[PDB]
Amino acid sequence: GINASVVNIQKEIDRLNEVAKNLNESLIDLQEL
Amino acid sequence: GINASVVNIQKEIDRLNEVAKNLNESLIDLQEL
Amino acid sequence: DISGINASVVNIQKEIDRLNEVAKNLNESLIDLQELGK
Amino acid sequence: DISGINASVVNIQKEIDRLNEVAKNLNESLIDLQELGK
Ligand SMILES: [Cl-]
Repeated sequence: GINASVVNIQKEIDRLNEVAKNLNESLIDLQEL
Repeated sequence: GINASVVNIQKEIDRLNEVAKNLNESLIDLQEL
Repeated sequence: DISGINASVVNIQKEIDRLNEVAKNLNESLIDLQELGK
Repeated sequence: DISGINASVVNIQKEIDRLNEVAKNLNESLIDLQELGK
């Protein structure tokens, strides 16, 4: 119930953290240019 | 160069759009509860 | 506690709205970089 | 146009900051839902 949504939202927070991390890696690539 | 970062950022925008879409699906699951 | 579910729906909705605004801005930066790129 | 790369770095940095703030808020909503959940 609520637990199904807790699992699904946790997955999305994990996905969102990957977005931020990977954008940061691109920022370093660009900062260097 | 810039093209490598354009590809990598596009991938992250695609990932971010999945975050928003999937959170919205969980919101519907919760709104219904 | 049912007030609780409604509160979290409203809260998460606000975050989705902010994610959508981020995605719009990132798409704009992508265009900016393409203009440098080609 | 080099000003251009720097501008996009600053712009994307602002968006990463906003994503990090979203993630913090979503983590808080996750805790709220867990409190309903268990
Ligand atoms: Cl993924």
